[PDB]
Amino acid sequence: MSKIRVLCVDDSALMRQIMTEIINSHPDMEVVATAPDPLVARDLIKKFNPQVLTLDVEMPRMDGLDFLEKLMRLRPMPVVMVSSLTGKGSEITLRALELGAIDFVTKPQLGIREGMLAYSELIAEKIRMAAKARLPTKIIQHMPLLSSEKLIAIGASTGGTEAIRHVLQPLPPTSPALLITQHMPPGFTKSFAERLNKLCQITVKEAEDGERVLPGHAYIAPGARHLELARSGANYQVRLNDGPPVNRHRPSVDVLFRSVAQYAGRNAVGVILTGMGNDGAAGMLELHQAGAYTLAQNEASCVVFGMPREAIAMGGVDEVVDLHQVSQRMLAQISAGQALRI
Ligand code: NA
Ligand code: NA
Repeated sequence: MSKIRVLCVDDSALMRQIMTEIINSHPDMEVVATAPDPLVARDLIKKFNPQVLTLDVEMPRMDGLDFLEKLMRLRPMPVVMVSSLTGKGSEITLRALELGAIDFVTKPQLGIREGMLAYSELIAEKIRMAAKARLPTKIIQHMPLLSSEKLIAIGASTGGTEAIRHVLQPLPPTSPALLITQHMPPGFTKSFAERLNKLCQITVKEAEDGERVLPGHAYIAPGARHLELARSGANYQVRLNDGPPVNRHRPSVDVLFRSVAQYAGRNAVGVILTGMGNDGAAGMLELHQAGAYTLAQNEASCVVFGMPREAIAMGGVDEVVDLHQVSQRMLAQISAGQALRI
């Protein structure tokens, strides 16, 4: 088929040429135009009709988030953000994801050759995804507080920051603990957790090694460690694992799902959400085999139907569900395994 038409917006002249070199070197994509700011990009989008836009967050003289707001409103298209591994970049990137950008990449040190080739392969991966991606609050009432043995595990990748936000926002304070692994670099996961916390009735935080796993709390995996459930005596604990990535994933959804299958078993509900790849598929099968009920986000609501698809294909998914029914289905399911207290 034809090459993917990419438009790159970046304030740095060197980056605009770097992106040109990277993207054009791949045979299934090409840079049809570059632009240093949102104004020049506007007319180039109309002239060259790109399929994918890469957008650097830090543009000095203007405001790129309002460009992204207007773009997603009047001409929505796949947008991949390019961010710096900084706190200011993390806040702007998450806000970009709220406005409708589907994914983002962090710039490594491109002065080192291996950082340039890793960035190159990552940029090509996001562009191929973005060309096919689908582009995208009542509090649930009368939820009883269940046993602290009850737990929900959630995994996500591309589109997962918005999917997770839609699932957590209506959760009442009596919701069981949630362990959440979202593919994300270190640092970003802290700002991610902090923004979700301000939007949620439950407490959302980045998971800390050794802390007890409490009802009404969601624990976000840190960007540089595997998040696992562990059992310290009688009580659930967070365990952060600095072991190696598994198929280039740390935190890994598979690792989380397996640890939950092991230490929670039938007292858990597993949820696999939008994202590319197969992370979570094999762990969800262990969860299923341990007696946990498992849900997978359906294709019509996924930005990328990759991770739920692979989980389904592995045979460990009980139920496919639209994103906007996930909150109710997972609460109802985990509640059904809870005997009366009264
Ligand atoms: Na090319
Ligand atoms: Na909160």
